[PDB]
Parts: sequence; structure tokens; C-alpha cells
Amino acid sequence: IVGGYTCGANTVPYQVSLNSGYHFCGGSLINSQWVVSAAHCYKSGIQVRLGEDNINVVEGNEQFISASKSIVHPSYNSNTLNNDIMLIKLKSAASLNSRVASISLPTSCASAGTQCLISGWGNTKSSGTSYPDVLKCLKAPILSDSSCKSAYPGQITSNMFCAGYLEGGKDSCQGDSGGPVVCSGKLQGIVSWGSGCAQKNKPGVYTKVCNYVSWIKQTIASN
Ligand SMILES: NC(=[NH2+])c1ccc2[nH]c(-c3ccc[nH]c3=O)nc2c1
Ligand SMILES: [Ca+2]
Ligand SMILES: [Mg+2]
Repeated sequence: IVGGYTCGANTVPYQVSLNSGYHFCGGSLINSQWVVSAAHCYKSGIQVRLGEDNINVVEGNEQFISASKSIVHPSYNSNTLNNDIMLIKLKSAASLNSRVASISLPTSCASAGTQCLISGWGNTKSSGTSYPDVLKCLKAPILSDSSCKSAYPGQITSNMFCAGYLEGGKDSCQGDSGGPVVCSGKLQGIVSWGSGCAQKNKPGVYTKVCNYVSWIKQTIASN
């Protein structure tokens, strides 16, 4: 996250870190047994780490649970990143408490102009590399589809939306992929892609979760 701030320990209780011997993507807890992340974060051998703040220090509130199965969306296209969403089932149910909680799925899609909270342990420099150990946060508004499409001609589908600042300076970045974009208490997006990080007229692109609620609900109830 570039131009964001330190969230504070466990203030984003639904945020998860996917680890395959190191942190490689974020995710969101939607109930005690399931996590939603981005399809491009798919890997074999994932351990889900809940209740994290510093990912390099065991501070006492973490739960490390292995995944039993991963399901990438049936229409995910790795070339365009259309339908960039995946579900991960935990081998054991997590224990929900004040530090580990799930986030609600949306009942409708959010309007352009709605402010959201984006979080993750990704790179904090637009030009350079600095990976934080504690969770970073960024409040950013959903942008109009017209500004999103003018920034990325022929690359935005109806399953994506842009959020951020066209001026640049504030954005999600590599390492944040798969993490949550929460607006008005609902999970509305997943960090998917962008052009570099915090560049002018290159906002971040997020998977539009309101278009996948029926698929998520049906898939978790049958697995
Ligand atoms: N500007 C953004 N909002 C953004 C977000 C996630 C990204 N993830 C990546 C990325 C780069 C290289 C390899 N893997 C990634 O996920 N670039 C990204 C850019
Ligand atoms: Ca930790
Ligand atoms: Mg994240």
C-alpha cells in the first residue's frame, strides 16, 4: 500500500495473509471455514494466517490454518485477469473473536464516490521497494467507470472497477493482491491489478465482488 497508514493491530479483523513459506497475497475471511482472495494468487500449499498484524513476529493473536481446497472461478482468464477471484476452504474452522472476524458480502454494488478501506502488507513505494511487516491501510473512493476505462482502454470488463486517486500518490501495490476493499461494511472488491503503483492516471483495478455473490454462496454450500 503506497501513501497509506499503519492500520493498528487487529483493527482489520477479516484480513488474512496467505503464506507458502512467506507472505505472497492477502485475502478476506467471509465465515469460519472460507476465505476469498484473487485467482492470480492461486498456489498449491497455502497456509492461511489470521489475526496478524506484524507478519514476522508471533504477537499472540494469530491462527495459522492450512487450506483443504482452493477453487478458482470457472471463467478466470489469466491473460486479462477477468473474474479474478478464488475461494479457499480452511482445514479447520477458525475461532472468531475480536481479533478474527469475517466480513459481510454485499447485497448490492456500491456507487462511484463511495469511500472504501483497502489494506495489505504490500510494497509501500511507487518507485522503489520497501515491504512493511505490519498492516497498512488506505481509504480511497470508487472512481467512475468512465475514468477507469479511459485509463485502461479495452482492458476493463464489467467485473472490474477502479478505486484510488488519478493524481497518484495513494494506491494498493504488489503484495496487496487478493486483499479486501471494504465499503460501507461490505466486501466490494479484491486487489487485482494496476499499472505500477500510485502513478498518475493509473488507479488500481479491483475485482467487483457484488457480481459473484451467488457463485460464492452456492460454491461454499456445496463444498
Ligand atoms: N497498482 C495496483 N493497484 C496494483 C495492485 C496489485 C498489483 N499486483 C501487481 C503485481 C505485479 C507483479 C506480480 N504480481 C502482482 O500481483 N501489480 C499490482 C499493482
Ligand atoms: Ca504476527
Ligand atoms: Mg491485502
